[PDB]
Amino acid sequence: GCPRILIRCKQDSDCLAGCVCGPNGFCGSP
Amino acid sequence: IVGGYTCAANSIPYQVSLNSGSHFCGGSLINSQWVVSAAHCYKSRIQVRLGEHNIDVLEGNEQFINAAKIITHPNFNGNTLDNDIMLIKLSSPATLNSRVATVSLPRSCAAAGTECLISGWGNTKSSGSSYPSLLQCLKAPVLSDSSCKSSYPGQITGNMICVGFLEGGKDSCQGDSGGPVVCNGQLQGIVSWGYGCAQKNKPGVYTKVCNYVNWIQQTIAAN
Ligand SMILES: [Ca+2]
Repeated sequence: GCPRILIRCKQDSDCLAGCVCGPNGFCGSP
Repeated sequence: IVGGYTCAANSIPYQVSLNSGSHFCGGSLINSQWVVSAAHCYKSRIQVRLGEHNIDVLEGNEQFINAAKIITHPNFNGNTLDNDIMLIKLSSPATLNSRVATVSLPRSCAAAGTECLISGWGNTKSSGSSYPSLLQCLKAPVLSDSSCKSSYPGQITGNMICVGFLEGGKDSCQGDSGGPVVCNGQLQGIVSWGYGCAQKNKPGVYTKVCNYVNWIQQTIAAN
């Protein structure tokens, strides 16, 4: 799954394991 | 919080916002000097904001205290998120009042079906992003261990509980991590993780705080 921390991202590596960088620049589940 | 409602101002006085420039996680005030949160919310510097309702507007009633100590559970594991619990020591004690209050640790583990209150400033959409200024609230029941395990096969440790709705639509979400799940005046869960938010058969997964009462009391009485 994706931990529920708010992270502003530019690309997936900005994100914790199990998350990707979403279409609005927030980390979340694929 | 997806599918919840806007909390009445300061109706969840143990709720804090963890801020590193902006809000990024929740936490719960457990004594005047210490906040409990999720370990995956670790950052080397954290500002704790207490008495908040609108995190974007200064109401004049909030307390802003930087963390002096941030202690992740020693066994925390960033890959299965077992032991996803963290203690933050405030650099100065919070002033307790009607809007800034402690929440009790659990006297005992919470039974399936127990109704709880989950809260936070996380995403309110299960698709797309909509981050609220005002604290959101959701009533939700504790799910049985088997249904939790069934929802996330091979992923729920004995240190995790599911709270929510298998039909979807109501859940915590990104930005809610570290926040409280309170049932009968007791902090039973910490927002931890999930597959997306508010998806069918994918309830929120929360740290089972009743397993940590010894670690918590003791970590405090050492730092
Ligand atoms: Ca405010």
